[PDB]
Amino acid sequence: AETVAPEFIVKVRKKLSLTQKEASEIFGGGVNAFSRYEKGNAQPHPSTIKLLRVLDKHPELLNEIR
Amino acid sequence: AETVAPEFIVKVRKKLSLTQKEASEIFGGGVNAFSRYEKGNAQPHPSTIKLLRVLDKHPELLNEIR
Repeated sequence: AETVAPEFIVKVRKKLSLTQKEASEIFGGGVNAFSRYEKGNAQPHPSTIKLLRVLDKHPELLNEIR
Repeated sequence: AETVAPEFIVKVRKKLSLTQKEASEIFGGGVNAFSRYEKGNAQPHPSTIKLLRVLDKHPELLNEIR
């Protein structure tokens, strides 16, 4: 499974001007998902990692998914 | 949770020239994930749905994630 640095998750979430709660709602994983991901205590779903990588490069795509 | 038609999943997977096995590896969900999704017998992760919607519009983004 592709892995991801917790710091990368924080970076992209903040670039998108999302709260942890909002990110968890949009990307899935349950209410406290991003809180755990950003502490390195859970692994996001592979699709969450890949979607975050896409959004890091093309943040305007948030308007297509939110 | 946003829902998705099984036919949409098939459409995007085939547009991307992926097998069910390849899609399951790239997007996650386990080996038989797409087999189940395309029969309507499991719900993809929210990030999988959103990433498929992005790829339907911008299929070239497969090169950023594969």
